Amino acid sequence: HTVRAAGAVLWRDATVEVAVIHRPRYDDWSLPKGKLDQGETEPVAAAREIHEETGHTAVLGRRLGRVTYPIPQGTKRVWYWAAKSTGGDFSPNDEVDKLVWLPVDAAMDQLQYPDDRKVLRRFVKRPVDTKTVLVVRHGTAGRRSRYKGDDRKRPLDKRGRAQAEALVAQLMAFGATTLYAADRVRCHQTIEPLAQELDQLIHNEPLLTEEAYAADHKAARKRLLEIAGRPGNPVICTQGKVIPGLIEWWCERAKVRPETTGNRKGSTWVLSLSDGELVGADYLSPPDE
Ligand SMILES: [Mg+2]
Ligand SMILES: [Mg+2]
Ligand SMILES: [Mg+2]
Repeated sequence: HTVRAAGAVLWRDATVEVAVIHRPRYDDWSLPKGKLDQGETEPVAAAREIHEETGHTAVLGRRLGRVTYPIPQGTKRVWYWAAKSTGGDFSPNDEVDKLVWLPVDAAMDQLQYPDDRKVLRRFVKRPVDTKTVLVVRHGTAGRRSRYKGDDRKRPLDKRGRAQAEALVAQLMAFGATTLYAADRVRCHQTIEPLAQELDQLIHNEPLLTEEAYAADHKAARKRLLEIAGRPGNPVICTQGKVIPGLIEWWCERAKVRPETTGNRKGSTWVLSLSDGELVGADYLSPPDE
């Protein structure tokens, strides 16, 4: 088996301080992480584990890489995020008995595992006070038909409806506040469960269908940057042919390396921006993968 886990560098203002935890099971100093519970995706598991271990709520930002090691059960795979504390404070729990807030240099010395230190080096390499654009490929929606129009009305299938419900907690982990969808039923439907959770309208985006993208790709780019520039953390749901065109373009101009790549239905690209520049592009699997 591969056990799936998630962790973070939890940080707050003043340079910046990060949280290092102490665990009595091993008498060690490390970054918060834990295992995914049933039906959870990594971002959710990170936020939960940060709250359980540290007492802090937080909003995830840039992904900071992956750590993999053997365990009795097989292999543990831990994905890490940068996480801005949004409040709270620590008190001892069974897993974690002490927590210290340390500037990065002092954290680096406090952390006993080389793999943690590597994560913290990734954290400091780029800005961490970022805003976030969440580009989502619509969920599964059955078969393309022979009628012209790119099936404007074709709905999510059962699996896709489930993928949409699963996205809510995942997108909320990144502080999603505003909703945008290409002018296709299946794109809207994929973020309607989030819309219900936030109680918010979805802005329709005819410039971001595959049709419009091909006819005027420059209009789509311009619109994406417009959406990105507004306050808040926008969710933009679009189609398969649009996404790589836009992401690959934006990564190449910003000199951003995506550590993973894909484009499955119900996947999310977490785009981190600092000062309006892209500093990260993180591909997340569909929640039922
Ligand atoms: Mg833990
Ligand atoms: Mg834990
Ligand atoms: Mg746990």
